[PDB]
Amino acid sequence: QDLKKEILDSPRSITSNTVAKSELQKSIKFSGSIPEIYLDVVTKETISDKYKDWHFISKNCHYEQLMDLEMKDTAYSFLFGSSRSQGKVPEFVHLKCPSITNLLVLFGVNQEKCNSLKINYEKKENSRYDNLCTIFPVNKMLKFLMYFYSDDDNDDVREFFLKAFICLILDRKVFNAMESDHRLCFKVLELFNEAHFINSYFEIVDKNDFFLHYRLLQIFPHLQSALLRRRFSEKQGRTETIQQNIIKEFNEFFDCKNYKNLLYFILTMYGSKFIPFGPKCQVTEYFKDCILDISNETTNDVEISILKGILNLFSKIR
Amino acid sequence: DGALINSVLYVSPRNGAHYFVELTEKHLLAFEMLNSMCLLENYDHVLLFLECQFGKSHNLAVIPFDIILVLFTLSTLSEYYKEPILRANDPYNTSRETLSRRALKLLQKYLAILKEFDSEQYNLYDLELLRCQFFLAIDTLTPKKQKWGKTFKNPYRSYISCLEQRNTILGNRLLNLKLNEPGEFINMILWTLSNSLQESTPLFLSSHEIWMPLLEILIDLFSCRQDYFIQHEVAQNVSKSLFVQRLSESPLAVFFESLNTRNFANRFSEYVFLNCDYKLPSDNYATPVHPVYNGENTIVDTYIPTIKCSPLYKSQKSLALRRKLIGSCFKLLLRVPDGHRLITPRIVADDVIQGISRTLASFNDILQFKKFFMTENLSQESYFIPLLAEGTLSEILKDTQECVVILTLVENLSDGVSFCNEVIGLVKSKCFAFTEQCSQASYEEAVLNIEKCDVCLLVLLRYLLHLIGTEAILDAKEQLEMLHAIEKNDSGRRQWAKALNLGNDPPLLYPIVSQMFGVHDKSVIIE
Amino acid sequence: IEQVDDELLSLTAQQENEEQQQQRKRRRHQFAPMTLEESPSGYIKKVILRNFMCHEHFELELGSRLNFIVGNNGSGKSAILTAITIGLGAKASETNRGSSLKDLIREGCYSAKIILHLDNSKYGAYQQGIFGNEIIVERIIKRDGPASFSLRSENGKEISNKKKDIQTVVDYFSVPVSNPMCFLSQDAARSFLTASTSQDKYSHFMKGTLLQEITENLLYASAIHDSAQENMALHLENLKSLKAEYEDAKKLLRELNQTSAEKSLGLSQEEVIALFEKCRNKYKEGQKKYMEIDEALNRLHNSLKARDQNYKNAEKGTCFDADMDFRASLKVRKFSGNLSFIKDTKSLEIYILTTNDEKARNVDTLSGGEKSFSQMALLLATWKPMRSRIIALDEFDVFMDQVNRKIGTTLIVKKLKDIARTQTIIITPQDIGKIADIDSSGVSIHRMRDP
Amino acid sequence: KRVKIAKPDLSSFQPGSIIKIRLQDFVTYTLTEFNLSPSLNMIIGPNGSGKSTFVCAVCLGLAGKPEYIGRSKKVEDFIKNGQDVSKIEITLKNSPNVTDIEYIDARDETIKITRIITRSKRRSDYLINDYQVSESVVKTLVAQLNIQLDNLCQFLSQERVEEFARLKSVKLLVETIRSIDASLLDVLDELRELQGNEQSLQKDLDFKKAKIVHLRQESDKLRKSVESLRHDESAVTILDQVTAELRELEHTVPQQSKDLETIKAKLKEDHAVLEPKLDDIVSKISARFARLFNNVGSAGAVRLEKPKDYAEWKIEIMVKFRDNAPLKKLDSHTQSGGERAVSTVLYMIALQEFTSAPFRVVDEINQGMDSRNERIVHKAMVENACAENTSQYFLITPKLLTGLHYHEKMRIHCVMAGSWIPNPSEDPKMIHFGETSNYSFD
Repeated sequence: QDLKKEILDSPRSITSNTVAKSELQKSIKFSGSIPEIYLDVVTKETISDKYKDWHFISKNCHYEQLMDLEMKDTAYSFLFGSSRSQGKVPEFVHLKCPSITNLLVLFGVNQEKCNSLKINYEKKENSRYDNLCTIFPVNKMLKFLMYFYSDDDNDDVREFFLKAFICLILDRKVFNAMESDHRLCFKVLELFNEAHFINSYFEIVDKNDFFLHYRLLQIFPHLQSALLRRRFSEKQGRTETIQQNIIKEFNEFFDCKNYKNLLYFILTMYGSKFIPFGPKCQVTEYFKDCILDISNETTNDVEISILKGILNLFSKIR
Repeated sequence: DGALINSVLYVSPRNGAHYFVELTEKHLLAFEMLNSMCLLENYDHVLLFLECQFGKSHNLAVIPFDIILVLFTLSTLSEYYKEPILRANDPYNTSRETLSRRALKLLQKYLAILKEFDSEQYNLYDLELLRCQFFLAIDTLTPKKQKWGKTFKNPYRSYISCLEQRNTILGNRLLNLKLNEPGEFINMILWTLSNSLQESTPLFLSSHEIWMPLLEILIDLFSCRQDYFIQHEVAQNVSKSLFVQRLSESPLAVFFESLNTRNFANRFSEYVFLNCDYKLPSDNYATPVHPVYNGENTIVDTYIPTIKCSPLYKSQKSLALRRKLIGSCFKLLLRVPDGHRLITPRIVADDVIQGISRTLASFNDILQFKKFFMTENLSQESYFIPLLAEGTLSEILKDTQECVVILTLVENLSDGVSFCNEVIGLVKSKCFAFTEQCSQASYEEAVLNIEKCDVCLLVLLRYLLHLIGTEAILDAKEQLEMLHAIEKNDSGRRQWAKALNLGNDPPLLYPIVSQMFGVHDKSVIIE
Repeated sequence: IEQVDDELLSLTAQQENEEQQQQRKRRRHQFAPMTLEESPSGYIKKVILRNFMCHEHFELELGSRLNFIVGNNGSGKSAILTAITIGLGAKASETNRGSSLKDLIREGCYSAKIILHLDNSKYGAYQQGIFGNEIIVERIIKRDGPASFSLRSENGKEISNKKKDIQTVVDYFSVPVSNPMCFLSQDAARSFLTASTSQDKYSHFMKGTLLQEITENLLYASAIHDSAQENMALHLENLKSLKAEYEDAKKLLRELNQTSAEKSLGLSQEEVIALFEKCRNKYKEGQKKYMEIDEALNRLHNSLKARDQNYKNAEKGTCFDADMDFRASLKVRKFSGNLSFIKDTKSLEIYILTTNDEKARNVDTLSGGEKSFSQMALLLATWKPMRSRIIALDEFDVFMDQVNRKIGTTLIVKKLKDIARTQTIIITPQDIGKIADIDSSGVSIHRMRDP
Repeated sequence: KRVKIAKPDLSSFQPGSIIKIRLQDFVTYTLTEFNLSPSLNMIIGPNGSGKSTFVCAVCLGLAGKPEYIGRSKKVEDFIKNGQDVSKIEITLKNSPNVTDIEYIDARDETIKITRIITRSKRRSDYLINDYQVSESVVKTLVAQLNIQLDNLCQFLSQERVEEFARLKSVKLLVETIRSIDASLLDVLDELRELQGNEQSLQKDLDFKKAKIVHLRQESDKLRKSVESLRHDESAVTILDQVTAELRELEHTVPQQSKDLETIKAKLKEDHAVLEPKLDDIVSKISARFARLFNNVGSAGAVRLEKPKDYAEWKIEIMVKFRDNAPLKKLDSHTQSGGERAVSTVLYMIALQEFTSAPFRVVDEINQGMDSRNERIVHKAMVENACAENTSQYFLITPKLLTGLHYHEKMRIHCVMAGSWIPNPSEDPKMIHFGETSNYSFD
């Protein structure tokens, strides 16, 4: 009887992803249905990081204020293409949002992120589930940001504007919603020096985070060689050539078994002068030999098969 | 004009096409590789092949016409209603972008490359080959005969096209096959124009993300094809009779033949401004609209719409698309010789101008009217926008004032003095000024007509400044008298403002004229 | 059914063993920069067969890239291929040459020796410092006693006598000895070249590219997963019924607490408390079994998804390589062709357009010579995706007649002389010297003086 | 000798047909005469030339008002500009089945109706045998002739064509139930509601039976408590109430059990009486639909889906004219205009023989529809006209079609006027338009 009394104290008579799905549901920032099937598909990937990405905007945008700014921008006295000078029509924008930080808060960026425009890898800010937060159209946000260019100003303001632009373009939601023609993005890139832009981008993101490098190359392919000159600089590479640095990085990723980063690195490197397409190149042959060595086709990561296919396709390209 | 329409050095004209370009060994290998990858349904590798060498090298990778059609079909497979199918096709989304989005981005970038021929950036042979591929795709995208509501030809014998054995990409029929139907192309245009301003999330997603960009690309490609047809397909010197027949066979003529209806003017005016703020006149019959690809009006449970667009942004995009359609129609109309009219399309420039003017004058919301009459580039839309503005102003004066003053401002754009004298004559008649006949009860409607009339005058003044510049604003007494007459009109409006019928100040164009060419309200605020 | 759970646990253990084996493997290439045109190392420079089958000790120096043995049929024509397969290491049943290894030995002699000289002087060598410029593989087959092996070097120092070292060297050199298609016998070549049905072509292509075994393993794992999911649903229903019975037992235990009456309860309190204790033990063991089955099912589902993605990527890559090789091969005859693989019909369809027709007709709607050329191009396009250091083929003169045979030989020479990564040994009775296409470099003809 | 016009013998013409029409003081036609074939009528003219005006005047003459045809009312258009009165006369066969007639005996075979429209007087006045009468008498004469103006089936106009273009299955069910007596559907719906309340009472009785089963289970406990009173007092608080309620429910059970048999028998009898009539009507309409669509080379049937609920019955139309279009309900958006117009016209033609209306009038139907769907519908109308004793249709052709097929039974009528042609009033033989039998004697 006494043993049973202690046994009664003990509880009598799946949860594979219940905790993760529940935590995603609690922090959803969305007023809507949020069907359970979406949570199930998002929390049960187990293969790819499609749903985990850098999000510069983590809060719902101030719709009314942004609509008011758009109404003021659409119709004004000049009604002409905005010049880099004359204050960028400051008569209303200064009254609505005196500082760029206020505009970023209107976009939905939190004040803490605005204070430090950097990606915190320790806090896993680069890999986060989508916050499902409503955002303004990318073109209007880019025009509002361009209204705060202020070329005739100190270096700190220009650097802050460039870092804010780089963080905004790298955002998963902005990248998904970005228009096919990056006219405003190209204009902003042309405003700053290419080397300065690359230096600021490398300051914001990690050098080994090739996923963001591939995303930036998708946004701006012409910067690829320049980006490599920042990643595998001959002066910073000692006597070793850029190709030798690329081989060493490939070897270290191969040894570390960072297959996702290796795949993104391979995607980023190909198409440049250092690693051009072609069947006769020795580097692609070495890469294919290594991939064939690791590949077993019985219990292997999908990244190995994807790398094999991509390397074969690039080798076939003349 | 540009090198795009006047580059025929590497072309090999054929019976099917005059722009045909032969393939080199490297281009043939690229075409074969793309077709082989498309056959295995490996679209992700096709997009990677196109993106990896884009902008990173002097040479250009030419997309084959069949691959262009495949990309057009992929653009229709939006994530919001096809998320499970896309996820099944590409379980590992290495690009982290929808296949539809990547295909649309590639199509837009290649269209931008085609629009300006950079001989220094890219070799002429590659640019001509890309132009040939796009023109072949447009020829395959020819609309069928309009319905109120031959399978595949490969010019290149070097390789076997992927589209020969398949008619669907991922459960969706090819765009060329779908549009080559009696009631689909006009239906698609009506669907996108209706859903452009729709508040409903599925309808708004269907057009904004898919149909609006594809329609813009098609309009640009048809304009380029029309330019090529006028430049080369015509016989140069003509008796003015064969030229009309050739224009009836022009790509724009076939494009607008699918929208001929019974009366082109009224039906076209209703179609372009479908689901707009204007009140529908004469109880016109409703136009049936249905989704083109299965459930375009449905959103899959997996997709979550996290994007909100302001009504102004949607209106601006919709009015820009409408302006592009009207510009294409006017570009086709301007080529018609005077006196003669096209045989296959029953289109008259005067009828279209009158219909557009009637639709614009019927607008009850000033924001849409301003969006239609405000353009980033005046030179691009200089051929039809002044005519529409003059027609709208004439109709507004006709309804507001019993006396209709004939307006010759479009021909007066050449001479600023004549334009200013005509403006002085119009303001002296009080047609431009607020009408005393209008009752206090209908004051808001009179203000709505007056502001639209002011917008039309501002558009005409902007075109006059584009044509003559600022050289004799004060040097010529006529322009100074015109500014004084504008001040007198402002005083007439201020008389009703002092009447205190409504708190809102009546719209005054004096500040806008002062900003544009009024030299700071003349001497009023020069100090 | 507990047998389904046992099969699921065994499959999970096998997957864990396979992933541990995958983790154990390391890269074996050091990427020496060096300088393409030069062939890689590992090709067979020379073969000597002493007292092997019919002929006595014979020396044959094979070429670096392409070989044409002109030994006549009935004079130990297939002896060279059989000796190479035995020396490199292959199953006796796979070779299908001879009733037994004892019969391979020459009659009247107790022992037979097979010696192969793999080249290590060039790049890509395996332990060139230890083995030197050449690796000598010697196999001794005796009627009495097990077969002996020696991995001796040039000086004759026997590095090893085990079978694992030979397999490791062959794997490093990438010679698919286990794959029967890389070394085609007369029967295998006849079966592959004479295939007419699209399903037969698809089956041969899948078997040759080693994709059929992956599909069979994936299908078996999928069937085991479906059976395990059905058994898991049955176990969940049984666990819920047991949980309801244990909840009733807990209510009886609460009644036991209230009593702690017998005629109202019916069963003795000691029996009921013992039943509750055993029911609690069964509940705990059932919960542990359910958790183990759920974890195994989830791991199997994730492994199946990964395997499906990997198999799809590998199949797409192999099909793309085969299609590109086939398109390149068909350019020789001024034809435009393509391959289509259909899972719904499980068939491979070849579409070829010639100079006369403007539409790509089915390969079946062609002449015998065109079909034979298409079959030869398919054989080359199937050999291409699997990178093989050494490929051996027997005679093909009986499958093509007159002009088409010459065209097929020309296609083989053109497609195989250019590649330096693969060394090809072709054994045909027809005199290659008669063919005008012998001037091309990289082709080695070894004609046996004795008929 | 003198040329004599063909005798307008009403006996030869089928009852309800019109032989001669006189139009006096109308737009562009001050004096005109029209003849209609007994089998089918074909009129060729551009829209706005007065052919549509002539058809509207003919519709107004038979107790017709412009607002009752689902179109805009324009009395002034009918009146000739400058003439005080516009006159339209219609002659019809008379049979002794219609009451409320003036100056006409039952044996008489002629019923002449005259409509005069004048700007000065605003009243509805009609003439029978040139005798003034109120519009109510003509309207009741039209109602007793089984011809209806308000109903869309007998008369089809552009607004009615638009309404028919987008037609829901519920509208088809309403039309089918209004053509036949609608009392049967109402009785069946009332019986279905009675079955629903009876089923609710039956499930309540099943719940009461479950309660009686629980009472039977606890009766043993009550007997155990009673024997224990004679571990004690288990549920002994209530002994009489449970027995009384069990007895009351046991007495209630036969009363509910008696029901659900007579109500179901009445429902089964009503369903058995109603089913064959609707089944034969559906089979006949489906056979007519298939025989009419055989010319189109498509298979279609008008099917009536009957779910368990009587109110849930719906009409399905099978469409095969286009291979791409799957079988689905008729709709304007998904299907082409010409095919939909042909399908609806054939559906209206199918419900003509069953209806007692003497004739069916269609407006804006003969207008071209792609020159292929219109051609096949013209062939179908010719095949229908081949059968004898068929209704007369007033076709309107605003747009001329090349290579029109003209049947011998039907005669084309042209109202177009030529500059070379003399004025119709001055020329004795030009008063008749689109008539050839008049020139020949008899």
